[PDB]
Amino acid sequence: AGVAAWLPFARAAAIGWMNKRQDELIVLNVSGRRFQTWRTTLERYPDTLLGSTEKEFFFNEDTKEYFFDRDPEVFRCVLNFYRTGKLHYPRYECISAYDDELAFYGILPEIIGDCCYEEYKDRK
Amino acid sequence: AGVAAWLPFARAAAIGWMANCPMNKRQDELIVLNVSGRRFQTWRTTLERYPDTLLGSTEKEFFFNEDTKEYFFDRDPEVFRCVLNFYRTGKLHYPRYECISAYDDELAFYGILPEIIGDCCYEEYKDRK
Amino acid sequence: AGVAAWLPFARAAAIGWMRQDELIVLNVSGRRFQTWRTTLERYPDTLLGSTEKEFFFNEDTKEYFFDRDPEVFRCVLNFYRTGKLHYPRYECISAYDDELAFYGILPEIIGDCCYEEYKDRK
Amino acid sequence: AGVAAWLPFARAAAIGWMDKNKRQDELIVLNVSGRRFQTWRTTLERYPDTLLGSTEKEFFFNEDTKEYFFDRDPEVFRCVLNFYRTGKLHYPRYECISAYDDELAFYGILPEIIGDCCYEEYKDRK
Amino acid sequence: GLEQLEAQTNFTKRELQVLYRGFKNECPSGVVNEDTFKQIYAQFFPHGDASTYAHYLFNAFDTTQTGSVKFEDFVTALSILLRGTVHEKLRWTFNLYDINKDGYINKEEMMDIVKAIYDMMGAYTYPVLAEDTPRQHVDVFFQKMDKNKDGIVTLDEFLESCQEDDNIMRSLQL
Amino acid sequence: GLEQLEAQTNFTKRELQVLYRGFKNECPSGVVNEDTFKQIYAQFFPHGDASTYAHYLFNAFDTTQTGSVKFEDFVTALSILLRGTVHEKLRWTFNLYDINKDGYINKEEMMDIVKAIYDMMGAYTYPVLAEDTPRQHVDVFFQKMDKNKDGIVTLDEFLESCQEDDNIMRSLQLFQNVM
Amino acid sequence: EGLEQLEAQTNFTKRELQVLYRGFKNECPSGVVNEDTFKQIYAQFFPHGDASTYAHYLFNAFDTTQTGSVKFEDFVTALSILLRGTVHEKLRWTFNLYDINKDGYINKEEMMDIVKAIYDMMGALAEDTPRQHVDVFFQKMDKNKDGIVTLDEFLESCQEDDNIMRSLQLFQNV
Amino acid sequence: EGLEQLEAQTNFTKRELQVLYRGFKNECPSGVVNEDTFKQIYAQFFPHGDASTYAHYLFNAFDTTQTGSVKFEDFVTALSILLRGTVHEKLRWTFNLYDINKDGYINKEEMMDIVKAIYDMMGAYTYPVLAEDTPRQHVDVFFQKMDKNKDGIVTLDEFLESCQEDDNIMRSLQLFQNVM
Ligand SMILES: [Ca+2]
Ligand SMILES: [Ca+2]
Ligand SMILES: [Ca+2]
Ligand SMILES: [Ca+2]
Ligand SMILES: [Ca+2]
Ligand SMILES: [Ca+2]
Ligand SMILES: [Ca+2]
Ligand SMILES: [Ca+2]
Ligand code: NA
Ligand code: NA
Ligand code: NA
Ligand code: NA
Ligand SMILES: [Zn+2]
Ligand SMILES: [Zn+2]
Ligand SMILES: [Zn+2]
Ligand SMILES: [Zn+2]
Repeated sequence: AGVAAWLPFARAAAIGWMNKRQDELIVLNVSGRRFQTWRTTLERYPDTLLGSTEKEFFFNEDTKEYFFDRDPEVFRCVLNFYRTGKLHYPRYECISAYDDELAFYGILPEIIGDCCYEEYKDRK
Repeated sequence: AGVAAWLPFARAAAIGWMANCPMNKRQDELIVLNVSGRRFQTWRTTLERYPDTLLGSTEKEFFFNEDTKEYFFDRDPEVFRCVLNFYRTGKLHYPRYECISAYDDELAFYGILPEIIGDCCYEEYKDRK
Repeated sequence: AGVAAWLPFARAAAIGWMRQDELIVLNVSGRRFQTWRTTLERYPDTLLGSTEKEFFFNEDTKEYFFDRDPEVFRCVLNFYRTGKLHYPRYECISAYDDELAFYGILPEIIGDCCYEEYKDRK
Repeated sequence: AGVAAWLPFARAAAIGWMDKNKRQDELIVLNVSGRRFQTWRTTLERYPDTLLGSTEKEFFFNEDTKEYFFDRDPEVFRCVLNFYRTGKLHYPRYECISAYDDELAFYGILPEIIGDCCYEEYKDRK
Repeated sequence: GLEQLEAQTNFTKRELQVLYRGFKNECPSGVVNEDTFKQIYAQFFPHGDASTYAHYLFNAFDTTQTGSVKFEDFVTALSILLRGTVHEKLRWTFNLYDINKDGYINKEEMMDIVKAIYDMMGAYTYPVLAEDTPRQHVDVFFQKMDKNKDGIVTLDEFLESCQEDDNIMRSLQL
Repeated sequence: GLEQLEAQTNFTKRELQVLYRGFKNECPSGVVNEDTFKQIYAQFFPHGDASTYAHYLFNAFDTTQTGSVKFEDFVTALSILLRGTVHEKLRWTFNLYDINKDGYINKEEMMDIVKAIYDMMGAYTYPVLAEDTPRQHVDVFFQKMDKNKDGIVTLDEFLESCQEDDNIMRSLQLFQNVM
Repeated sequence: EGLEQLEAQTNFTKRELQVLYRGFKNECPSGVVNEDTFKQIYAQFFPHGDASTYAHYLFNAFDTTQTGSVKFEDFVTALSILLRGTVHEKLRWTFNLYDINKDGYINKEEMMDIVKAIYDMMGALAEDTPRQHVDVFFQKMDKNKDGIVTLDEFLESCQEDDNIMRSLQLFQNV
Repeated sequence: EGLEQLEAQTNFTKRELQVLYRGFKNECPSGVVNEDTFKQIYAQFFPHGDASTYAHYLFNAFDTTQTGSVKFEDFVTALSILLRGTVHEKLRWTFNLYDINKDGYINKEEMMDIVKAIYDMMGAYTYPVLAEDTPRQHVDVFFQKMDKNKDGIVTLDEFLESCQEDDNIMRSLQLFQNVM
């Protein structure tokens, strides 16, 4: 996302041989809980529901926000996966409860990091 | 809820013959469920899915606030997640952290029967009740 | 609270011989909790149930504000709701005793369901 | 923070031998991925030289929304804020170790300022 | 349903809600059987026993005869007792006293009621001051309610008898 | 893409959304294979079996022939069935009946369809062990659809045959509203 | 504790009293301050000093209610006096702190205790004698030289002092 | 890390500096960038290339404070120069990067290092990029068109005046970048 801002240090070392797109916070209404994140944060994994174009089907013209009638809790993880690279398994939620959800948002079962794919094994 | 939109593919295959049960409509609003503070939101239809349970039914009319223009429940907002989520996916899940008693109490209130719990959780609902 | 409304069925059987309610708003670190005033009145002589909470009322914001953890507060509010105080089988013991001491709730008014688990990890 | 208000009971016992006035208190609003956390400014000031306690947070203030916004996980943030509140930093005996170390590193809190209650469980699953 | 109840009882929607929230808390059940009924009075009085009265209160309802008492029964009952005509309020008491539902109150069953309340309320069925015997309490009732002296009190006997009573009428309105 | 679908079908953006939310729930997958197709009708009727019909419904699509049915197929299908011209709605039904895709419907494959729907609904459930056999039902169809009596019903035969039918026609127009 | 009483019966506004209460409620959630909390509440006051002994003198400078422990209301009156009260009141308050055994008399014996107790709290930076500090006090406070300083002697003595009067008036916001 | 200083002492607005800080704070929460982070921060830059060696040259192009590690304030001045500074400033900045051993002189020896270090960062072999232009026949074009008097040594003034003469190396430099 903000790695773009490091490239000019590269471009600098070429010299001698060899607007932008302003950012918004977008508002993800989830059964009530109003989640907020930087547009870029979502763009990080395009070709997954939020990262992609698909979410346009959940945008409300009036409320001026994306709304999903899904569980707000699991959505924490999904969002947090866009944030740190890692998708974590909440060692409390039911396996089935949260696979269902991963299948919806377009995230694959075991992009789960090493910390949690351990516990994702021992109770699935 | 959105299964209604698949029935015309069935109704299509009748044309040319045809008892039967492959027969404007009504609206759709999001309704607002205020629960101790946490303002839950869901599609009206989502609730209508299991009528004869508190929210699914007419009973909830007793919890509607004319002014605030919302349903308000002075219950625990957490367990309410499961109750709402049961209307959403078919499955009622047992949160493997909450106290059994804490959440039966609540199921009894909203009109949901103890073990409509799916196979995933009626396992854990057993081993600590 | 609403038991008063059952009494006339008693007073009825004597015959022949012998002001309103608000929801109050509990701002907790941000999370705006809401409950019926009566709900709190149920255990007076505990912070919320009592007069003490007047010290946490904000004239402007027009609400009670507590710079405490919003999570544990769930249980405390829920104790006013159903009679039972539950121990969240995830939170740290110390984390939540600290809080019980603040709101004026005694360590083991905990129901039989949870005073089991409150034992085995304290 | 409010220990200053006990110092005159000391100063009183001297009698017989032996920003000057420009800071009020505000609640500040910490927007975290949505969940709007609220705390007393002083509460944060309690550990300066950690992101919120310090000047660093100025980089996360929004002029318009008039609040600090963090695109971090709102849940772990509870602990981080709660650490400023009671002295103690607790390990939520449910969250993933990694998930929450990552977060501690961001906010400038050291791994084991964890109290005795939780540095027990922080051991047995790290 | 709420707007029916508004129409078919003396309560406003506002009122009916508070009543419902009252009810829904005394049993989440939604259906009150006798056991809930009993323990709902366990509070009513500190160290007294309202077990036996609960029973009489219970089959004072079951007017629908559907095994248990639903909320709608509860609010009509209350609508009568708090707002109804004197006649209605009085007939309601009469049906409570007439345990076996036959429109006749006899010494036999009035004793039951008075004992059943004494038990609830905690009072002795044998005090220092003798005038308090609930035998000596049914007696005052009948000798000042049973008009002809046939030892049997009918609804009309009970109705007309209470209208004559200047206080068991003010007791019955404000 | 949403604003294409709005242009290239009879639905408004609003409607398409509802439809998408409908679809995305019946399979998060986004791709409907036959198995999802089958169990998506498991609900349709209580104790009936729509297994065999699911198959006919499935390769009534695969019009793209990409192994599976994507949402855009599903919404065109519906745009035709709920909003399209009589001709369009009719041609759609014809293609469903013409199992082996050759523009001809024969007694052989009409039997399949009728049995496949009977199965879905439940001839023996609690009505009575077949109202009429699927046989005496194909026969009424052909004897009142196959114009010249060559035992083979073509699209034009089926089209012109249904326009003549006052009621098959009203059933086909009555304005459905997704929403 | 009740807030609008305190507002009336002390020199603080509701606003102020709240800040004070939130101050108090954090130094002990308890709500009740015993001597041990009292001691450790000064553990911070100074880095590596010991206010253990002073805590004790501070404690039974309260217990004015004599209810075993010091409630918040005591704490705010104390402060209302110390930050806002009349010179007389602020002075009388100090006198009561110095008069350890509550008899209205301060003698060399107990003044030494106080000074040592504060020196301990502070740096147990220093050259001023311990004894040679009570002496300066008495020789410039005990008017007639009977070695005993009374309230009136202490009062009139401080009013004369053209800086111990500025020590007292100058300073108060909560 | 004071924000309103940075606003004054760089070419960025408070708004921009914030975006930059959030950028930085994410590529290392650390707050302090050592060479290893530096390296793996470019691991992304290109798919299957190796920017290991270039990371090193980039690193001790900073350490201008010489405090062992590079703090954010260094990072933003650098950027302030590279995206907003004068041609001279931008140019001097590049020169210091090329002058590996800090002596104000660039020789064939160390220019080779740089060009190899960048080629590595991309694909002068990385299967498909299959490059052919040597790292040698590239330094040579540089010197033969930068080292004015042909003494095989290029100085700052030689490099400055040489690039101003170059119409294209000039409008590249200036084209207004956008940190936002
Ligand atoms: Ca009878
Ligand atoms: Ca009679
Ligand atoms: Ca054919
Ligand atoms: Ca033919
Ligand atoms: Ca003395
Ligand atoms: Ca004297
Ligand atoms: Ca050199
Ligand atoms: Ca040269
Ligand atoms: Na009415
Ligand atoms: Na259209
Ligand atoms: Na005052
Ligand atoms: Na500037
Ligand atoms: Zn993890
Ligand atoms: Zn489950
Ligand atoms: Zn429990
Ligand atoms: Zn802990």
